[PDB]
Amino acid sequence: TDTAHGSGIIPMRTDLELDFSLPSSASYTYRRQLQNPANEQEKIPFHLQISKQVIHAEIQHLGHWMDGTFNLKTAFHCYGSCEKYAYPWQTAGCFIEKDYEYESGWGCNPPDCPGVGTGCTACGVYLDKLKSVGKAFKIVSLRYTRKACIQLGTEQTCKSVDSNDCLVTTSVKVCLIGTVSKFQPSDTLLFLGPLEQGGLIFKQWCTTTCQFGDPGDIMSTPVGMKCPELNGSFRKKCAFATTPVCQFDGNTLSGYKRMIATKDSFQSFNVTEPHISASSLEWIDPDSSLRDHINVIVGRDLSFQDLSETPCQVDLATTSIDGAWGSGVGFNLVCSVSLTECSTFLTSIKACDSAMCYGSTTANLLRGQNTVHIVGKGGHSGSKFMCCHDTKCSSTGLVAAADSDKIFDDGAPECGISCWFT
Amino acid sequence: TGDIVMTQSPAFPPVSLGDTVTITCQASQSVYKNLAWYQQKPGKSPRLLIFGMSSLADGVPSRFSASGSDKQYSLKIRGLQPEDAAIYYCQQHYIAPYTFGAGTRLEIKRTDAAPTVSIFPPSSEQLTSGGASVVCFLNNFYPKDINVKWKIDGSERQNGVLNSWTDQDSKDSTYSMSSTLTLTKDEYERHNSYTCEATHKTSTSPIVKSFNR
Amino acid sequence: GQVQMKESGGGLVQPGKSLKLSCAASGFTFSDFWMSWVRQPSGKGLEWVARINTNGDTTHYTDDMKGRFTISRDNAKTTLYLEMSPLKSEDTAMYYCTRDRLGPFDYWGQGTTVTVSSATTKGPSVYPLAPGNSMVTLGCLVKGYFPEPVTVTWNSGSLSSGVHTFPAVLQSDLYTLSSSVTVPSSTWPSQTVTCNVAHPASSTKVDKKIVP
Ligand SMILES: *[C@@H]1O[C@H](CO)[C@@H](O)[C@H](O)[C@H]1NC(C)=O
Repeated sequence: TDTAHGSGIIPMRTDLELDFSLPSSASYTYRRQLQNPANEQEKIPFHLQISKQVIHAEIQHLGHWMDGTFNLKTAFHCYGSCEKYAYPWQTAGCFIEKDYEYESGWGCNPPDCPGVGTGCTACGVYLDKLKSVGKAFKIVSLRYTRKACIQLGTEQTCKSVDSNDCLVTTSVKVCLIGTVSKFQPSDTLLFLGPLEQGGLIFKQWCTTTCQFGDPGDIMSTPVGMKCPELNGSFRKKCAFATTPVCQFDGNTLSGYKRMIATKDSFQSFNVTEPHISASSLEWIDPDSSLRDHINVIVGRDLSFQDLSETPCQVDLATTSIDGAWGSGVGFNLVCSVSLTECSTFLTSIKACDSAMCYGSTTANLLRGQNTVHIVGKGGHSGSKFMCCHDTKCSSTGLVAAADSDKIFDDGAPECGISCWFT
Repeated sequence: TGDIVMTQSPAFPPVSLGDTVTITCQASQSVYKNLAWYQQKPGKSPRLLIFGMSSLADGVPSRFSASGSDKQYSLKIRGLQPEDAAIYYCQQHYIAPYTFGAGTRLEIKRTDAAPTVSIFPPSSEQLTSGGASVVCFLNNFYPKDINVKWKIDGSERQNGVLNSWTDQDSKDSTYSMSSTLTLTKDEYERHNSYTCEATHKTSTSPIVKSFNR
Repeated sequence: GQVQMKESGGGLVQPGKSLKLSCAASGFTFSDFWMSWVRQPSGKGLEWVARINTNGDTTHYTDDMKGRFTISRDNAKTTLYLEMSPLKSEDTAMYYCTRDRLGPFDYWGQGTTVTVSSATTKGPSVYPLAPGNSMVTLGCLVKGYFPEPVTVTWNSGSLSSGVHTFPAVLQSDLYTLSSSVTVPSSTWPSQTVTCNVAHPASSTKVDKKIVP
């Protein structure tokens, strides 16, 4: 018992060229039936399956981003020089010292030390509580790959198409030419927590002249610590008959603190299925912010005679149902697809009713029995859902009671207004 | 071939030490950010300078920087030093094939120095081979434009002479030249005096260094 | 820690024979980077040759050497190989093994010279140069060797200051170069200045003491 739920029939009078713009986290399923222009009853299946985008980025390990606390201390001496004694800030992890050597007058002098031009006033800015807050990587190069499978008549061919490669067969050619990317080289990816949580994108990550407060000021490189300088100047505040204290009118908040303050002003990104090594970082972008340009061309010299002997026979039967026919609940259909006269055959099964088809599922069937699950949403009260191939469907169906990041394009003519609100 | 061409302009005029220089690299197609700069010192292996058109490679001094607009990029050096006087290349890696550039060589402009000339007679070990070779060294001078001339008993000799020149030094930015007059023992035993003259712009009077047999 | 790569396996081959080049890398994870070979002729621009991936199932070559060159790697010993078919006279250059980062090359080795000619190896001749004051200079002449290169040092190489190795000149299948050193007059002939010359092809190792 078959029903008119076939695929788009395309006569091969001329070559079949196609251009695609695949989103980042999207898998395409384009299938038609190429018709011999010399015989209306000679048709061969053509299936095109393209996977998601795999982003391969050769990166440079920048290290760990450290967060510290600002501290300032002052050290006064009556006689000697500033380069004679030691100070507790000189032994810290990051420290910057500005000393007023031989600048002991009398207005800044304490009640002790009745001398002029003989003392020393050293000021030390150091950072404590250094703790790692995230990991930083720098993009060196980018590479985008997609896995494509074709099914023409009885032939099946798969390949991982790169930017400098194409899946070329005797009749079909699939090329990957362009890629619009959110990421580009010389960018800095910062992961605050683990990888799966995503991260942020920084462009002006300081490398040579880092200051306290800039993104990347304090870094825990594998060679050692890399401390920045300060954004400000020193000054000596003093009163009469008091020890001269040291002031610093500059930036006090660290780079991580300012980043948390204005985190909304930076670019965010997510990752899925991450794989990081000592040289690369592979992941799939789920935000669908990248587009790949794919060119497919099928010549009209298909030789319909060679692709017609012993085609792939497919039988199916609906065996189980679970869910509801309401628009929003969804139902799950189980099909027992039996493939014969072919070792492997790439096609797709649809869950159809008397009128429409509310779901599809692409699967590479093996010679024998195959269990296929199909998800669907919609239907009416008396909708008897069945499993369906191109034209042939199951003998019986089942009835129910009371997105997925896949794209399906089979060229089937959808039902008009007669199937709306019935 | 339908490959991208990276036009790198050679023959850059000399620049003084400590100033700021800028080298350009033009492209036949927009590669947008996939540009790397390299440095090849004379005799040594190449060295990655800058990747990603704006990112310094590890071990590169902070006085290097790069930028550029569409298909027009530049490499800026501030505070020149005698070390980084070499040839620079630019490579694009946007679309295959990843092609290189032509190469631009720098030249540090120093004060004019007088050449340290010296002459060496053939050794006793070389006389056993049957031939003779007189060596004349001219080290540590500037600029590179210099001329050499051989004299045999006062007569001019301009054949059978093999000379070579060295690149600019990475320590004092000076040049050097070695000339060799090759003859046989039969001819070497006929004459007595051999002279090596040199003409440089440091002095209009040519410097003379000779020896007798 | 530090990254170090050394090439080997080059020299002189006949025009129409095979040759395999090796390159040992250390100091980084060899089984995580893409490797590549890049050669450069005498005084010309760089030219990318081949590229291999991590495991070895994907190898990229140039449209010129159609099946002539074969790049391979051994992760167990961290070594890179480049087997070459019968070569031609246009392959005479210096080959570098680089760490390909899918685009730019971030680390280069020393490089080995490959010569494709129908000539025969010739042994060099080392001749000292005796003076004939304030700052005396001495010479060391290496005449009649083939092919390139040679190594010239002074006192086991601990005389890098004031040394001048000059580029060789080709004279009808025979190279020759000279080296110049400058030492104070109080050191020579008060101390023994020794010129060390090495030629890999002819297996030549000569150490000459410069005496008046
Ligand atoms: C990452 O996923 C979260 C999940 O809620 C989403 O809100 C966010 O917009 C995603 N990031 C981007 C850049 O789209």
